[PDB]
Amino acid sequence: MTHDNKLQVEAIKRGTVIDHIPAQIGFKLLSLFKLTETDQRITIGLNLPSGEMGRKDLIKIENTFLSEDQVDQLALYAPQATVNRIDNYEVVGKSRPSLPERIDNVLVCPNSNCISHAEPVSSSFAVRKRANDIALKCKYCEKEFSHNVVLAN
Amino acid sequence: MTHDNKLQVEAIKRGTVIDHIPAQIGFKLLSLFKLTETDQRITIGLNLPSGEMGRKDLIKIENTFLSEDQVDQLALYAPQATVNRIDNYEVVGKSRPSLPERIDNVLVCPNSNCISHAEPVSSSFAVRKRANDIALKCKYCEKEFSHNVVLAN
Amino acid sequence: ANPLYQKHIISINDLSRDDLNLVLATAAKLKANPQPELLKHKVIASCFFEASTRTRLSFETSMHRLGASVVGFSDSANTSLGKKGETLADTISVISTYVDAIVMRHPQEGAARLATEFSGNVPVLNAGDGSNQHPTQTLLDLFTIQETQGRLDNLHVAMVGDLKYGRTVHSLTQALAKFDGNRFYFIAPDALAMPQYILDMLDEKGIAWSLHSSIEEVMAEVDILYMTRVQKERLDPSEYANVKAQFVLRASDLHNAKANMKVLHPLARVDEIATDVDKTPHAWYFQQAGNGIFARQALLALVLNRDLVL
Amino acid sequence: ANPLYQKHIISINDLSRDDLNLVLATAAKLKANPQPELLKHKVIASCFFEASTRTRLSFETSMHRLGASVVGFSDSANTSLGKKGETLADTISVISTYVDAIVMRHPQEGAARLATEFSGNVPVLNAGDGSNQHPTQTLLDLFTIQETQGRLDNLHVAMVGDLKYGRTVHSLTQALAKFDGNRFYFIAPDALAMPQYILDMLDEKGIAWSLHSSIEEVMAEVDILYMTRVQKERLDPSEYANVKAQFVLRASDLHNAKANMKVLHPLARVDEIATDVDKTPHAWYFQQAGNGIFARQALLALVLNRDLVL
Amino acid sequence: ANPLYQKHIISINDLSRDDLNLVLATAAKLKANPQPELLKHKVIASCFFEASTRTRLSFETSMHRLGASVVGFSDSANTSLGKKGETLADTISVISTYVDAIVMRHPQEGAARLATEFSGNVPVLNAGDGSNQHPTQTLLDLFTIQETQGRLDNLHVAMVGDLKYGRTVHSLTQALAKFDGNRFYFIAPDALAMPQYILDMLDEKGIAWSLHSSIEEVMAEVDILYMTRVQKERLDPSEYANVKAQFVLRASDLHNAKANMKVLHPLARVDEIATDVDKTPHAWYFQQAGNGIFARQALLALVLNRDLVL
Ligand SMILES: O=C(O)C[C@H](NC(=O)CP(=O)(O)O)C(=O)O
Ligand SMILES: O=C(O)C[C@H](NC(=O)CP(=O)(O)O)C(=O)O
Ligand SMILES: O=C(O)C[C@H](NC(=O)CP(=O)(O)O)C(=O)O
Ligand SMILES: [Zn+2]
Ligand SMILES: [Zn+2]
Repeated sequence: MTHDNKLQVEAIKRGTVIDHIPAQIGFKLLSLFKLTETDQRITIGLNLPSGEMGRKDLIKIENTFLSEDQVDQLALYAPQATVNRIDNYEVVGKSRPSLPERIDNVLVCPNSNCISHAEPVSSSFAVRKRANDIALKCKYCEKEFSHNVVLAN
Repeated sequence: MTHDNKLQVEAIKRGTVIDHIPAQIGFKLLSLFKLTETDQRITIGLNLPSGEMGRKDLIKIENTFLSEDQVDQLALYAPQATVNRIDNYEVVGKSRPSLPERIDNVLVCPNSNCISHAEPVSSSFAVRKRANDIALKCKYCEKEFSHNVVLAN
Repeated sequence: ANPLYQKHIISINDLSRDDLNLVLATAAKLKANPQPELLKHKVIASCFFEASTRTRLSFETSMHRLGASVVGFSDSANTSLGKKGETLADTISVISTYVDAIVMRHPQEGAARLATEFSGNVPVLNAGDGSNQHPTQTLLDLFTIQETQGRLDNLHVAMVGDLKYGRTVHSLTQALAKFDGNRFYFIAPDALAMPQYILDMLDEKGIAWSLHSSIEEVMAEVDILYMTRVQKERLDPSEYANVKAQFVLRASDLHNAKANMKVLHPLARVDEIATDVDKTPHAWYFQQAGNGIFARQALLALVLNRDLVL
Repeated sequence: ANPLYQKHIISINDLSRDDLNLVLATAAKLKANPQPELLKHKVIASCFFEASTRTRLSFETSMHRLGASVVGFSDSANTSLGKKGETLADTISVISTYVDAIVMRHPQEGAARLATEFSGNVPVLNAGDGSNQHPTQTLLDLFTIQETQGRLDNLHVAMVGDLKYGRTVHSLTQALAKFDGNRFYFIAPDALAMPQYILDMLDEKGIAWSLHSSIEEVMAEVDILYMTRVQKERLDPSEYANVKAQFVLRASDLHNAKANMKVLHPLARVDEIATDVDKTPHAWYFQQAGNGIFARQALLALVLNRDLVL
Repeated sequence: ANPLYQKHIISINDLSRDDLNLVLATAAKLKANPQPELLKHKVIASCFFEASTRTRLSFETSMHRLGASVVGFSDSANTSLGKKGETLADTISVISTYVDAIVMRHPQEGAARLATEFSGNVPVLNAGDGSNQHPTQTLLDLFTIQETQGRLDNLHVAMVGDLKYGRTVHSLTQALAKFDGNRFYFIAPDALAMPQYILDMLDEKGIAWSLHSSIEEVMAEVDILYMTRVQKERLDPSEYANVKAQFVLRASDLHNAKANMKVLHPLARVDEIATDVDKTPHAWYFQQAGNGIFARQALLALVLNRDLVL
C-alpha cells in the first residue's frame, strides 16, 4: 500500500512495475522483451513528466516478473531505468540494473563477414564498460564495437 | 464518466480515446498508424478487462484528434472499437470506425513484381467486403488479396 | 470534346462498354477512309522496356498513318534509366515535357498507372504492364471478333493457355463481361488458372463460365477459341512444369467446329497452334494482327483529337 | 598432461606467455631432434576453405614428419558444403567423428571458434579465420624473432602494410605484448590502420607504440621489420584505393639499419619488397617460412601428446 | 578365401544377406579391436567425380586407419578426362594398373559397373553412381540400425523425402528386403516417389509397404525414420517444383514416438530436420555418420584380405 504521485499511474496487487524508461523507449521494451505476450493487465504511461527529466515512459505488468537476465538486458537500452517488484500492493523488491558481463543471443554482430550470421549460433557479446562508450566484443570474430553501433534500438 | 473496481488515477481534459479495441489488437494499431510517434501524453491499457467485452484494450491519447478517414482506418482491426471524443473532460461525441474506401500507405502490396516496391510512390488499396473476408486491390498492379495476407509498415 | 479525349488508357476496368463501342466504331470508320494528317504535328513516344514486335510496330505504323511523329526506345539497355540508376517516375517526369502522348510496355504490373502520375497532362497508353493489362490488345481482339461474329453479345468464348499471367485474357475478359449473353470456358493448367479477382467479377455480373480438361469439351459450341502462349518469361521457377504447351490445337480437332468459329491468338505462338491450322478457314490470328492498325489508329485519334474524326 | 594437451589453438588472446614459450622451446628441440613416430596412427584433417601454399603444405608436411596421416580438402567447392548447401556446423560435426585433430582455414572470422562448439573433444587449430587471427603464423614468427635476436623482450618491431585486415599482425601484437620491453612502430595507410581494439590493449598494458609515414624514420632504429601484404581479397570497394602497396622496401633503404635487423614477411609478397632486398643479409622471409615446419610440429606434438620427453 | 575377397561392391542387388551380415559382424570387431597394419602396403585410389565430404573423408580415413596409402583426385576437372577429353574407360584402365582397389563416385548411373569392365582384377567400390546405388551408405546404415534396434528383422522403417533420385534409399530397401518381417512406410511428394522397379521387388518378396502424406500418421509407429534430402542437382526443371523439403521434422512431432526410435539421415541435411531435433535422444545422424568409419574399414579388409582372424 502507498500512492506514488505527481501524476496518474495505475493500481496493481502483485507484479513488476518498471519505472524511469527514457523517451519512447517504451514501445521498444514492449517488443524487445516481448512484454505483450502476457494476457494479464498491462498499464503503460507514455511521455509522463518527471522533474528535471521531463517526459518519461513507464510500463506496468501486474502478476509478471522480469526474467533473470532481463534487467541486465534492460541496462543497455535504459541505464537509469528502475525495476520495482510489487506484491500486496507493495514495493517488496526495488532493483537497479547493472551492465552484465555478456549479452547472449539478443544482439546482432555488425561485422557482415562474421560467421554468426550464416551459421546456427546464439550471438554472444562481452560487455566492457570502456570509459563511457560501452565496448561490445563479438565472441566469434573477436571484433570490438561501440555499444550504440551494435545497438540499433 | 465514473468508474471504480480498484481506486486509481485515470482522467484527461482534451484528447481522443479509442475504446473497445479487442484483445491484442491494441499493440498492433500502435505501430501501424504510428499513434506512438508523438511527444503527446499517451496511456495504453493492454488486456484491461471490462464489462461483457471482458478483455479489451484502450488508448487514451491526450490532445490529439483523428479524422473521419483516420478513424475509418481502424475499422480493419478495431470495428466495434469506438473512438470517443474527449475535450474539457467532456465527451464531445462518441465516434466509431466505418469501413474506409481506401487504405493509403501502411500496407505493402504482396505481389513481388508490383511497381510499388521499386518506385517512390505511396501504396494505396481499394478496400472491399469480399464474401466472408475483406479483399484488397492494389491501385497499381490491380491484384486483389484477402486482407489476411496483405502486410504493412 | 469526344469521350476519350486526353484520357489515359491504362486498363479495361476503367473504360465503359460505351467507350469500347466508340473505339470499334471509329476504328471501322477509319478503316474505310484514311486520314493521313489527323495527327499531323504531334510527337508521340514509343517507349518499350520489354520485348515486342506487333504491339510496337503496329502502334508506330498507326502513328505514321496519321501524320504523327515518333521518338523512343526499343529497349531500356541504353536509357539513363538503365545505365545511370534512374527512377521510372523521373524518366516519365522529363519525357512528359517533350511529347504529346506516351505509349509504354513495362515488365512490372502497374507501370502505366505510375506513369499517369508524373505525365502531367500528357496522356499515357498502357501497351502491356507485366501480367496485368494489355488494354489495346483487347480493342483489337474485340474489333476482330465483332468483324467475324457480327456481334459482341451472346457469344461463347473458350480461353486456352496461360490465364494466370496472360495479360491479354485479363483485359479481354473484363471487356467481354461488359456485354450480355457471352458465356465463358476456361481451359488451363491448374497452376496457370484464371486469377480469382476475375472470377469474383464474373460471378458478380451473373456471367457464366466453366472449366474443362480439353478443347473437345467446347469445340462444337464456341464461337471464339482464344488461344494463348505460356508466359515463359514471368513464370515462377516453381512452376516450370508447365513451360511447354499442354493444349495443341491441331487442324484435325477443328473437325466438329462450328462454321463461324474462328481461332484467335495474340501471338507470338510457340507450339500450341500447329502450322496446319494456318490453312483451315477458322484460323484468323494474322487477320487479327492486321486489325491492330485500325484499333490503334482509332484510339490515338480519339485521345489526341478533340472532335470525332468523321 | 602437459599445458596444451587437447586444447584448441583458436586465438593468441587465449594463450599465455608460458604457453607460447612452451611451443618455441619444444620447437627448438624438434628442430634438432626428429621424432618420426611421435604422431603415428593419428589422422589429421587439413580443412582449407581458403587459398594456401605455406600454411597448408607446411602443416601437412609436419603431420608427415611425425608419422601422422592426413585426410582433407583444399577446396570447399568439391565438399558437400559448397554443393549441397550443408552448414559448417554440420561439416565440423561429422568430421570430428573421424579424426584426431582438425586444422582449419576459413573465409570468415569466428569460423575456428564456432568449430570448437561442434567438434566435441577434437582439438581445432586455426590456420586463419578471416582477418581475425592466424595463431600458428605468430608461433613461427616468435621463433624466428627469438632465434635471430636472441630475445622476445625489449625489441623494436615495426609493422608495415595492411594492419587492419592483416590477421598475422593481430596475432603478433597480442603475442609480443605478453613479453616485456617491446616498442611497436605502426606504419600503415589510414584506411588500413591497426584496429582500435588491439591498441586499447597496448595502452591498458602500458606499452609504447607510435605511428609513422614511412620506414625511413624508424629504419635505423628497428630490430624486426614486419612487412605485410594488402589484403586485397578483403578490402571493401571503397578501400580499393589502397590495393597498391603504398610503402615498398628496396635494398637502398636498408643502408642505416642495425646490422642485426631482419626483414620478416608472412608472404606471399605482392610488390612490397623489391627483389634486391633478397640478397641483403637482412632478408629473412624464406628462413622464416622454413620455420613454420618446426613451429607447427611442436604445436601438433603438444596438443595430441600428454607427456613429452625431449 | 573369404566371401567378398577381391569382389566388386557395385550394388546391393548383387550382395546377399550373409554378405551383408559378414560386413557388420566384421565392422563390429574392427570397431572394438583396431588393425593399424591390416592394409599395409596397399595403395587405394579414391576417385570422386562428384562432391563429397562424408563419403570421401570417411573412406580415406579408413584407408589410413588400416595402414593403407591413398592416391586420388577430388575433382575431375584437373584430371585428363575433364581436360583432354579422355573416356572414363581409359581412365579406369590406366589406373587399374597402379592401385590395389578403386573407390569411385560418379555423376552418372552405371559408372561403377562400367569400371569393373575395364579394371581387370582390381576390385571397384561404388561410393555412389548417379542416383542408382550407394552400397557403402547402406552398410553403414544397416550397422546403425542393428546397433540401436538390436535387429534387422521385423523393423518399422519409414523413408521420407526424395525417394526417386535418392540412391541411399534404393540401396537400403533392397537390403532390408533380404531380412524378414520388415514393414516399409513411404512418404514422398509424388514427383519424387519410390521407383516402380524397387516396389515390384517388394511385392515379389511379399513385403508390406504403404504410402502416407505425412509422418504424423506413422510417427508413433516407426522404429527407424530415414530422412532424405531432395536431390536438387538431379531434378529435371519440370521437377524444380519440389526443391523445397515438403516434409520437415521438428522436435515437436517426436512427441508420441516409440522411446526407442532413432532418426537417421545420410546428410548433408538441407532444411528437412529442424535443429531442435538434434538434442532429442532420437537424433542419430551424427553417430550414424561416425559409423561409416567402421563399415568401410570392414569392407576394405574383406575385399583385399583373403583370410581374416578377428
Ligand atoms: O506475349 C504474349 O504472349 C502475348 C502478347 N503479345 C503481343 O501483344 C504481341 P508483341 O508481344 O509482338 O508486341 C503480350 O502479352 O505481350
Ligand atoms: O595472406 C597473407 O599475405 C598473410 C598470411 N599469409 C599466409 O598465411 C601464407 P599462405 O597464404 O601461403 O598460407 C595469411 O594470413 O594468409
Ligand atoms: O547426397 C545426399 O543427400 C545423400 C547421400 N549423401 C552422402 O553420401 C554424404 P556425402 O555427399 O557427404 O558424401 C549421397 O547419395 O550423396
Ligand atoms: Zn562478430
Ligand atoms: Zn500491387
